[PDB]
Amino acid sequence: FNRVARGMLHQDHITFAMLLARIKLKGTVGEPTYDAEFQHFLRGNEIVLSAGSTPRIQGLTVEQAEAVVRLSCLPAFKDLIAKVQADEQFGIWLDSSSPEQTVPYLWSEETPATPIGQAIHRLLLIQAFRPDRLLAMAHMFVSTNLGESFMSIMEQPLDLTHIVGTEVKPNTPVLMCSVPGYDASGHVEDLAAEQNTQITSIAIGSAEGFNQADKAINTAVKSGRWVMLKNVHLAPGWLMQLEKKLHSLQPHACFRLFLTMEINPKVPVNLLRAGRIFVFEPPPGVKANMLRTFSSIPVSRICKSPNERARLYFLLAWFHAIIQERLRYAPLGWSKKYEFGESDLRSACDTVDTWLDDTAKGRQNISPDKIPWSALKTLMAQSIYGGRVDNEFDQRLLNTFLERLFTTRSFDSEFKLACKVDGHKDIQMPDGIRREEFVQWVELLPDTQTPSWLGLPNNAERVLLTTQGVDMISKMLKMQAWMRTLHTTASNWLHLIPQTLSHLKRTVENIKDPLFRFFEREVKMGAKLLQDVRQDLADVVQVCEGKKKQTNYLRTLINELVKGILPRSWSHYTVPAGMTVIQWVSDFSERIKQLQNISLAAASGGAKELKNIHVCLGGLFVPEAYITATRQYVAQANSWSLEELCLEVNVTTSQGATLDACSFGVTGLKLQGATCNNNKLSLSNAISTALPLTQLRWVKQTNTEKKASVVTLPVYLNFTRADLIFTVDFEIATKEDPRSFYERGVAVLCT
Amino acid sequence: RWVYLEGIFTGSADIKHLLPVETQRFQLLGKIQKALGEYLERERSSFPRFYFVGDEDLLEIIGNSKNVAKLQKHFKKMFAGVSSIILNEDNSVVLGISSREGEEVMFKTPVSITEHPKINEWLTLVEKEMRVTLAKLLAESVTEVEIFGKATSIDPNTYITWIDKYQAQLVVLSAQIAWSENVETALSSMGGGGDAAPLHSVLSNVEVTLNVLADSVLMEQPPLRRRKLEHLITELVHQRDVTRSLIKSKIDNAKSFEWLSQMRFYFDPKQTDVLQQLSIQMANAKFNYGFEYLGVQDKLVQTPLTDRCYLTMTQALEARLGGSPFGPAGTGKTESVKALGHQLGRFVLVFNCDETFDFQAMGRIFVGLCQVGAWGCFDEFNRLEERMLSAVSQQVQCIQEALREHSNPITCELLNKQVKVSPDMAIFITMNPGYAGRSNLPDNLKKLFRSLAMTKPDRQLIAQVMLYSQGFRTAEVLANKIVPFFKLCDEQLSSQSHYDFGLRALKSVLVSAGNVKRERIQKIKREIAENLPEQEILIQSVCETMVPKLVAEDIPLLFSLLSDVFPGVQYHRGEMTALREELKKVCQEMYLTYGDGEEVGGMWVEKVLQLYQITQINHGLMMVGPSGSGKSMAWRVLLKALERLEGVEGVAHIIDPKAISKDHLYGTLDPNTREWTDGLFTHVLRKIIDSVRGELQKRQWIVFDGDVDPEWVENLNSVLDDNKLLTLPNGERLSLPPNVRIMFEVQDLKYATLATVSRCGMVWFSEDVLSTDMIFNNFLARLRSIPLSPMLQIQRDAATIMQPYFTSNGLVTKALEHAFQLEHIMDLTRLRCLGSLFSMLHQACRNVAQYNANHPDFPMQIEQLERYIQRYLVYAILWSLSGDSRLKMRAELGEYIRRITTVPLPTAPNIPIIDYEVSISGEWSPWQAKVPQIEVETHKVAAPDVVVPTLDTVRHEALLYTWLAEHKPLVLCGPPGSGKTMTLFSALRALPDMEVVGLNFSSATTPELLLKTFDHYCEYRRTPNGVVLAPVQLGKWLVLFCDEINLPDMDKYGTQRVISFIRQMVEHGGFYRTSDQTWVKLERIQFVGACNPPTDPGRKPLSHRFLRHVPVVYVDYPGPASLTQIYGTFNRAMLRLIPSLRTYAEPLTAAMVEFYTMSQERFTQDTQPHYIYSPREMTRWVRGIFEALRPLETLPVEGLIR
Ligand SMILES: Nc1ncnc2c1ncn2[C@@H]1O[C@H](COP(=O)(O)OP(=O)(O)OP(=O)(O)O)[C@@H](O)[C@H]1O
Ligand SMILES: Nc1ncnc2c1ncn2[C@@H]1O[C@H](COP(=O)(O)OP(=O)(O)O)[C@@H](O)[C@H]1O
Ligand SMILES: Nc1ncnc2c1ncn2[C@@H]1O[C@H](COP(=O)(O)OP(=O)(O)O)[C@@H](O)[C@H]1O
Ligand code: VO4
Ligand SMILES: [Mg+2]
Repeated sequence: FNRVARGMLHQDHITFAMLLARIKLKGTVGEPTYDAEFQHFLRGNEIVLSAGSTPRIQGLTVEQAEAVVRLSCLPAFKDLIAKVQADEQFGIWLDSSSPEQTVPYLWSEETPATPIGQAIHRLLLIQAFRPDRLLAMAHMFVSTNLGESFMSIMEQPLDLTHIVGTEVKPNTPVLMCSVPGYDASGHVEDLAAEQNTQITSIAIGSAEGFNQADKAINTAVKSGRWVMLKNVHLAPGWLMQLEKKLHSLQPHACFRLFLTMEINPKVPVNLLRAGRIFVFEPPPGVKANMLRTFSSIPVSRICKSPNERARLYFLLAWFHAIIQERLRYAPLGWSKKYEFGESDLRSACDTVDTWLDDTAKGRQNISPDKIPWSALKTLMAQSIYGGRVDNEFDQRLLNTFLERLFTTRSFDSEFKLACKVDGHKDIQMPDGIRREEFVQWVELLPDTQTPSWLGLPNNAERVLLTTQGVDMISKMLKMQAWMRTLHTTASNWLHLIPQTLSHLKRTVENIKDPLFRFFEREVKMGAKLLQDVRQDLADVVQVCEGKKKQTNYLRTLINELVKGILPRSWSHYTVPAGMTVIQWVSDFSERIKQLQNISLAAASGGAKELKNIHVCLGGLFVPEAYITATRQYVAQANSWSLEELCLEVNVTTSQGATLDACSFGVTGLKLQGATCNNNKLSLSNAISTALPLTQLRWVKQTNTEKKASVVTLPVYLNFTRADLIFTVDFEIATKEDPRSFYERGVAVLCT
Repeated sequence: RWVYLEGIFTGSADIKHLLPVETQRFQLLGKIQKALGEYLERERSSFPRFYFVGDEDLLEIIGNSKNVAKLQKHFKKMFAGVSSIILNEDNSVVLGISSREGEEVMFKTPVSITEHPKINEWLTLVEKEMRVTLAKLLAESVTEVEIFGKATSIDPNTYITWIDKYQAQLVVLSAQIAWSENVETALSSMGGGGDAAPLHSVLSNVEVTLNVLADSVLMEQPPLRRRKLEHLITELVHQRDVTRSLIKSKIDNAKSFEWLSQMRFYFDPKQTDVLQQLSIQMANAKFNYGFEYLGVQDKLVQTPLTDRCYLTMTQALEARLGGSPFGPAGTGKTESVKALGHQLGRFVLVFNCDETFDFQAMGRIFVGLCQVGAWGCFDEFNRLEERMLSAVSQQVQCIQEALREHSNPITCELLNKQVKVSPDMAIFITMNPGYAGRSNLPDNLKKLFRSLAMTKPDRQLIAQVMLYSQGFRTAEVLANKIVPFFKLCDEQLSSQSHYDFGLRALKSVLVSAGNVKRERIQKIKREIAENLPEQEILIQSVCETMVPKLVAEDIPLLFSLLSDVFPGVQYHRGEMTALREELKKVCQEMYLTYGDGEEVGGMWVEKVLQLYQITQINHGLMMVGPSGSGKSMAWRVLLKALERLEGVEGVAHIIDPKAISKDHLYGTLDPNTREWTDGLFTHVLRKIIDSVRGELQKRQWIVFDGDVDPEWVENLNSVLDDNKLLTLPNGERLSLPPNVRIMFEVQDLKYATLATVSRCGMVWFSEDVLSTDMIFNNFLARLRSIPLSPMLQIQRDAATIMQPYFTSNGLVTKALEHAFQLEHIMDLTRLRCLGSLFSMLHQACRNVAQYNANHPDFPMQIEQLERYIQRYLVYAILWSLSGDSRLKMRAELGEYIRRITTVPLPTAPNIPIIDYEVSISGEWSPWQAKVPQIEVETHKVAAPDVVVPTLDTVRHEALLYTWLAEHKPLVLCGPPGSGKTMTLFSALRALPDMEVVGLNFSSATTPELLLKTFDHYCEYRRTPNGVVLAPVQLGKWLVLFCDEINLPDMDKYGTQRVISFIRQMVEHGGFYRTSDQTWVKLERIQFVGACNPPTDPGRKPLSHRFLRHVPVVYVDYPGPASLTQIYGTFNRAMLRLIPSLRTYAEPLTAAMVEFYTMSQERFTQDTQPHYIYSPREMTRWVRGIFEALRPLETLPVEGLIR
C-alpha cells in the first residue's frame, strides 16, 4: 500500500485500500466470503424498481426510500422498512454529524457477526441512508480489516532521502508528477543540497536541452551524480528514446535521474513502467498542510529572532492551510481556482523574517503589540496572496482572514483560531513558545476536520462527499438505432418549446422609452434563436425520418446532439460550463415563455405595463442591460442624472406589489446561505433560499458611508460565480458579524 | 563563409587597414572567422551598449571613426532618450546630448575625441559624463527648489524660470525629493509624541504649488513647458493625496507602515563623487537612481492600482526575482512597468515576444540586458511556444541565482559563455491569461516571478487627473460624468467584435478632448476667456471617437446615454467644407456617387469623414464591415482628397497578411548563420525609415486587407500602442515614423483577441452605407466612359436604354431583393450578382459592336439596339440572380420577373424564360433551336471531347463564353461528374486564343502550387515600370482551371490561404514575390474554379470577399430525359458495327439509365464515402460495351445483354 499510494492521487487511496482489504478478507480463516453483500454494495444501484418506493412516516426522502427498498433485497435487511418506522432515534441518527461512528443496529442475523461483518453491514446502511458519509464509513471498514493506522503514512510528509537512497535502483528514473499548480523541482534541489550531492538540472526543450541532457547523463552515470530533467513532458519522442537508453546503461551507484513532469496523458507508458512514480498534490486537510509546511522550514530558521518568531510562523502556516483548503470548495470558498502555491509561503516567510529582524535588532522577548502587524497584514494582502486575487470579494475575504489572525490579540490564552468547528467546539490557540510545542499541537489535531474549520458552512461538502463516494464505488466496479431515438427526442423537444413569439410594435412614443428599447432587443434576440432552434430540430426530425439528406452542418449538429453536447450555434447567451442539452432546452423554454408574457404585457400597454411587470433576472439574455435600462428610466422620469443614482433593494415576500414610481420588481433571486425575515439578512444552514419579489429602487446618492451592519453581497448570474451583474447592500440582523457573512460565501444567484 | 567576409570587408574603409596581416591571409577560414568574432565580442565588452548593436552596424560604427555625423543614427538604439550628440564646430569635441524631442543636456566637461580617438573610449566617456552631468544638474535643481520649497505664496515667475531651466525628469525628481524631505522632517518633528502637526504645512505648500501650476496651465504655454507642467501637476496631485491620507490616518512616526509603504526619496549631495547621491526606497527596497537620460517621457497618473503595482514590483525586485503582472487587455501593465523603470532612471527595453523568440534569441537578449544593466519588459511572454517557455526558464534561473551573489566580478552562464551580470538589470513579463494564441507557462517558470493582478484600473482618478492637468476647470464633474458613461455603454450597448469601452478608449477620448479644447481656444482667440463649455468639448471628443464604430441599433442608445449623462448639452458637428468639396471632386474623377446629409451617398460621406477624423487621432485603424460596403473606396478617396488638399503625396502599400506565411510577412533568421532576412511588412517599414527616396515627407499608409487572427497581428502589438515600435527576434528595433498609418481592411473580428481590438480605432461600415443605386450609378457612369469611339457611342446609347431599369425601385432592385428569398448553393451576396450582371451587359455591348462590324452598311439603328439591349437585360438578370440555383428556383425567378416587368417577353405559356436567348435582332429565340439531333460517328463514342448538345449544355456554354470573354474569374459548383469540366472545355474550344492549364486542389494545397505553375507556364518575369508575370506563349491568355477550389482546409481562424492568395491576385491584380518583396502584376492570367456544393463532406463555404469577384454557375446532374437523349445518341452510334442489334439501341439505353437511377437512390454517400454515382459511370458503361463490341463482327442479342 505504501509504495503504490506514494504514486497515486489521494482520491484513489480509499479504493486501493478497499481492494487490499478485500484481498485480506478472502484470505482469512473461516469468516464468510461476503460476496452476496459486496455485490449489492458495488452494483446494487442497478436494481430496477417501478412503484415500490414508499417513505415511512415521511422520515425519508425519495432517494433514501429508493435506496432502502433496494437494500431490502438482501436477506439480512429484509426488515428495514418496519424497523425504521418503529424507531424514533433514527431521525436523530439521520441528521447526525458523523453517523458512521455510531450506526443503529437494524439488520437481522441468526448468529453474532464478526466485527468485519458488522463493519460491512454498517457500510451498506451508510450507503443506503447517508451516502455523504459513505466515504467516511469506508475508512472505518478498512480500519477493521487491515487495522487502524494503515492509511497513515500518507498523511505524513513525503520522505525523499530515505526512498532515494534505499528503495530506488540507479536505472529506474524517479518520476515526479505534479498536478496543475504544483512543482517538485524545489524538493529535489533542497534534497540534493542537504545530502551535499551535486545535481545538474536541465530544462527540456529547444533542441539544446537534449544535447546538454545527454552529455550530463553520460558523464554522471560513470562518476556518480544526480541529474534533473525538468518539465520533460514536452518531448515524448525523446522520452521514448531516454526510456530505451536507460535500460542498458549499468551506471555507477549513487547515480540518480529525476524526471519532473506534469500529469498529462501523453507521457510514454513504458517510461512510467520503468520508473518510480511520485505524485505531488495539495495536502489533504489542514493537518497535513501544517505538517509539511513545518517539515519544509528548517528548525534553525525558526527561533533565531526573539521567541515570538516561532508563533508568527505557526499563524502563517495555519493561515496558509486555510487558503489552501478553501480551494477545494471553489464556488463557495475562493470563487476562482487560484494557484496559492509554496512560493507564496516562501515569500511570506521571507517578508516575516526581514521585517521582524528590522523591528527588533537582536533583542529577545519582543512585545506582542510591538511586532509590525501592519507590515505583514498588507504585504500579504496586497503583494503576496493578493497578487493572485482578481475580484474584490476574494480580496475582502483575504483581508478578513488576515485582519483576524495577524493581530496582537493572538498571543492571548483564549484566542480562538476557528469557531463552531464541531457545532460548538472552538479550535484554541496553542500556548507554546518554542517550535516543538506547536508541532505537537499540530500532531494532536483531531481527525474530524469539517468545512467549519475553514470558515465555510458545514454543509459545504455534502455534494462533494457524495460524488467522491459514488466515484469510489464506480472505480471499484470498473476494476472488478440512434436515428429513431433522436427522432423521438427532437419531436418531444419541438412539442415542449412554444411556437414563435410576437415582436413589439414600434410607435412614435415607444421608441424613446429605455425599458421598451431593452425589451424590444430581448424579444428580437429571443425570436431569432427561437426560429433557429425550432427549424434545426425540425431539420433533425426530417433527417431522422429519412426524407432529408445529410449536410455538413446537419452532420455536426446531430453528432454533437446525440452525445448531449450543447451545440455552439445555440449558445448565444451566457450559460454555465458543462450544461447539457436537456437542461439548456428547459431553460430556453422558460426564457421564451417569459418573453412571450412580456410581449403580451407590452401589447396590452406601452408605458404603464413595461414597468409594472416582474422580470426574472435569471431568465434574461443581458440582465446588466435591464439594470442600466431601469436606471435610465428613473433618470429620465425625473431631473436626475445617471451618475447621481444608487440602488436600494427591499425584499417583499408578501407579493403585495405596491411598486413605487422608481421601483422595479425582480423574481427568482437566491440567497446562498442566509434568510430574510425582513429586509435584514441572517446566517442560515440551508444551501439556498428563494427571495420572492425583490424591489429595486433608484435613489439619488448621498455619498454617505454605509452602516456597520450593511454588507455588500455580489449577485452572480448562476452557481458558477464567474460573472458580476451588480451588488446589493443588505443590513444584517442583530448579533451578526459581517466577517462571518464574508467567510461563509453568502451571495445572491440569478439562476 | 567566404561571401559574408567579402561583404563585410567592403562595408568600411579603415577596417581593411585594421589587422592588415590577415588581409592577404584570407583573400584557415575557421580561425579567421573566430578571430573576427572575438574582436567583436571584446569590443562589445569595452562598451556594453554595443551588445544592443548588431554586427552589421557595429562594424560601421567602429569603421566610421572619422565621420561622427554617421554615428547619429545608432544612438537612438544605444540609449533610452538620447537621440543625437551635440558636437563642436569641427566635429572633434562632443558638447552635449540631444533628445529626439529637442531637449539639450550640455556636459559640464566636454569629451575631446582628439585625445580619445578610439570609439569605445570616448563613447564610455560620454556615457559617464551624461550620468555625472545629470547628477550635478539634479543637485543644483534640488538646491533651487529647496529655496522656495520652504515658503508660501510662490511667485509664478521664479517657479516658471526654474521649470524652464532644468530638464523634465530632473524637475520631477527635484519636486519629489523636496516633498520627501519635507514629510520626513514633519513626521520627525511630530515623532516626539503626539503634538501639533507641521504636516498640515506640507499639505498647504503642495496645495498652493498645485494652484500655481493649474493657473499656469490655464494660459497658453510652449509645448515643452506644457509637458513639464503636465508632469508636475500629476505628481503633485499624487503627493497631495498621499499627505491628505497621512493626515486622515493620524500617523505620528516616520517608521509607520503608512509612510514606509510610500515611495520615498533621499538626496545626500555631500556623498563623495559617485552616482549614489540619490537613493530611492519603498517599504524595504533600496534602489540607487541610475542616471539614464530619458528625454521627455509621458508620466502616468499614479492610481492606487499603480501603487499596488509599484509595491509588488519593488518587492519582486528585492530578492532578485522578476515581476509578472497579468490581467485583461489595456490595464496599464506595460506602461506601469515602464513608469517604474523610468522612475528609477533605468534603461527599459520593451520586447514584443512571439513564437519566433527561441532559446538562442532570448539568450542573446539576456546577454545584452545583463552586460548593460538595463531592464527588460517582455510583453506577451505567453505567446512563446511552451517548449521555449520551459527552455528559457533555465536561463532566467541562471540569471537570478547568479544575480543573488551581489546581495551576498559576478558572471553567469548564457549561451555557453561567461558574461558580466550587473545588479541593475531586471526581467518583467506581461501576460494576458485566457486569450487566444497564448501558451501556458510551466510551473518551473511561474516560481521565477511574482504575479500581480491588474483587472480594474481606477479610471475615474485617471480621467479626473488628466482633465485637471489639461486645464478643465470642472475636471472632477467631467470625470464623474464620463466614467459612469463608459461603464453604462459597456452594459446598455450590445457586445460586438469591434466594440471597445476599456481604458484605451477612455484615454483616447481624454487626449482628443484636450486637443479640442486647445483648438477651440485658438479659434476664439482668432475671433483668460475660460468660460468654454467643457461638457460640449467632452461630447465633441466622444462623438469623434465612440460613434464611428457604433452599429445601427446602438447609435440611438449611445446618444440617449449622452443625453442622460450630460443633460441640456448640445453637440454640433463641424462642416468640413474644404475636405467635402475635395471629396466631391475626387468622387467625380473616380465615377463614384457623392452626397450630403440624407442625399444618395450621404452615409458614405459621413463614413469617410469619420475615417478622416480617426486617422487624425490614431495611428492604427480598422475599417470593419460586411464585404460590399465601400471600405476600400472610402480610404482610396480619402487618400486622394488629402493629397490634393494638404499637398502631401499619399503613398499606399496594400498587403494581404494571410496570403503568405508570417515567416514571409515579418522575416526570419536562420539558426546556423544567425543572419536576419526581412519579411514583407518589415521591408516596407525599413524603406520608409531609411527614406532614401524621401519617403518620410509623404503620407505612407500601410493597409492590411485580409484576415485578423492573434498570430501575426500580435507581432504589431508593440506598434499599435504607445510604444510605436516594432521588435524583431534579431533584437533590432524599428520606430514607427509619425507619417505612417497602419490599417486593417477587414470584414469581421470574430477571431481577434481584445488585445488588438483596443489598440486600433474602429470605423464600422454597415452594408446600408453603400446603397444599391449607388453601385448602379457607378456602373452606368463607368459605362458612358471607359471605352471597352463607336464602341463608346454604343455604350452611351445602351446606358441610356438601361437607365429606367436601374432605378432605386426599378426592375433590377426588385429582382435582386426577390432573389434573396431563393435557395442558392452558395450564400447569395449582392455584389456577386451585380458583377456578373455588369459583365454580361458589357458582353451585350460587345455583341452589338460585333454586329455593327459585320454590317459595314446599315448598322443597327436605335430601335433594334433598344430591343436587343432591353431583352438582354432580362436574360442577364435571370442568369445572374438564379445561375447558382436549381431548376425550380430559376423557374420561380422567371415567373416573378414576368409578373413585375413590362419588357417584351416570350409568349409561350408553359415554359421557363431561361430556355430563351436573345438573338442580335432583338427577338426571343428558344434555346431548343440550337440543339440538333447529332449523329456521333460509330467510333469515338463516349470519347473525352464528344459532347452531345443539350439544353443545359448550350445555355451553360453560352453563359461561360460570355463570362470568359471579359476574362472575369468564375466558378462552376455542382455534384461530382455532372459535366463542369466538360462544359468548361467545350466553352474554351470556341475561344481560340486561350490555353488552359489544370490544377488539382487538395486539403494540403498552398499558394506554392500556383507559384510552381507560374514558374513553369509563365517563365517570363518582365520588368517594365514595375514587374509583370506573363505567359510564355505570346498572344495567348493562360487559364488556370482550379478544380475542387473549396477543398483546402481552413485553419483555426476560418481562412484558406490559397483562396486569400487568389482573391488578392484577382482583385488587386497581382501578388508579392517573397524573394525581392517586389509587387508582381498579372498580365494575361485568368482563373476558373470548379467545386462541389459546400454541404458535401470535406467542403468548406468560400469567403464572401472571394465570392464578390467570382460568379457561380450551378451545373446539376442531367435529368432522366436528358440522360436518355445523351446516351441514346451514343448507343445508336455504337450499335452500328453489328447491323442486327439496331432495334435494341432504344431499350438498352433505357435499361442502362433505369439501372443507374436505382443505384443513385440506393447507395448514397451516407453509407460510404465512395458511393457517388455520376454520369461518368454511364460514359464508362457505353465505352466498355463499345470496346467489347468493336472487334466482333456478329453477335446475338443474348451476347449483347451478356
Ligand atoms: N461611392 C461609391 N459609389 C458607387 N459605387 C461605389 C462607391 N464606393 C464603392 N463603390 C463600389 O462598391 C463595390 C465594393 O466597394 P469597394 O470596392 O470599395 O470595397 P468593399 O466592399 O468596401 O471592400 P472589399 O473590397 O475589401 O471587400 C465596388 O464595386 C465599388 O466600385
Ligand atoms: N494609471 C494610468 N494613468 C495614465 N494612463 C494610463 C494608466 N493606465 C493605463 N494608461 C494608459 O492606457 C494605455 C494602456 O496601455 P498598456 O500599458 O499597454 O496597458 P496593457 O499592457 O494592459 O495593454 C497606455 O497608453 C497608458 O498610457
Ligand atoms: N451531355 C453530355 N455530353 C457528353 N458527355 C456527358 C454529358 N453529360 C455528362 N457527360 C459525361 O459526364 C462526365 C463529366 O465529367 P467531367 O465534366 O470531366 O467532371 P465533372 O463533371 O466532375 O467536372 C464526362 O465524362 C462526360 O463524358
Ligand atoms: O494588455 V496588452 O499590453 O496585450 O494591449
Ligand atoms: Mg502591455
